[PDB]
Amino acid sequence: FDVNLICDFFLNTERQGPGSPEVTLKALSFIDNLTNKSLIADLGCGTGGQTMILAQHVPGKITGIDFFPGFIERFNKNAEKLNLQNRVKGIVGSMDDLSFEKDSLDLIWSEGAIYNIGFERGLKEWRNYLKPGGYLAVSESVWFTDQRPAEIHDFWMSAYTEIDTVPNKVAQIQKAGYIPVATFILPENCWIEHYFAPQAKAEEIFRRKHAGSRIVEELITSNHHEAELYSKYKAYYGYAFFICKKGF
Ligand SMILES: CC/C(C)=C\Cc1cccc(O)c1O
Repeated sequence: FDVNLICDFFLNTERQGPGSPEVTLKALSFIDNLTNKSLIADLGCGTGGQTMILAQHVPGKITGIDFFPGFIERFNKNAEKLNLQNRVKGIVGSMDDLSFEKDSLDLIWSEGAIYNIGFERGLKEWRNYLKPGGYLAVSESVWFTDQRPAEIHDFWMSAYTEIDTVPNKVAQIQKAGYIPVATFILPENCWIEHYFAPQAKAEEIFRRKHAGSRIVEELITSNHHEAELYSKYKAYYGYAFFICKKGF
């Protein structure tokens, strides 16, 4: 239950990281090679929230993959409420131990999840599953400037060491063999209105239900710390969307 308790929390939240419906569609506005015969993959799909948004604005089949059964379960449940389970199926797997036929995907999606496998690594390894001239759309943590207060910098150095500046993320994408077709930083309501805000609302009902659990206490204490650091340093970092096209 140590792991499930955390998954259980996010099932009562909008998303697990910065993002919003408008941003997912804006990122999508840059993919122009989709058709009924397209094969799309959402890696680290989570509860599939942004997956349903795609499946409603683009033709083709979508396969969500995520490490936690609990998320994949809700993912399919929701997929069924929208009568989409026919072209949108959830599956439990790992971003590194994938089994996609080489050069079979037209689009690889992944919002706030590539940090698990690593930015550069994802680029390198995921490129193999994309058809030549395919699209990889990911949102990642970025530095807005080359200089940051010690506090916010050390914080990221303790969580995600690969957080870099946009120039460097873009450089890597090209080095990996893609063309940086579209890159943009997420707006702030992607952190407040659609993430931290709805998160807080749940923190209350949730904490009482599992009163005493140190796991849930640690979590809530982290959330507030994160939301706090963002209001105090939101001018030094954020989330950016990278739409990369396979080259060669
Ligand atoms: C499960 C604990 C860990 C693997 C994930 C925590 C985490 C790390 C980096 C960025 C994220 O937004 C995020 O929620």
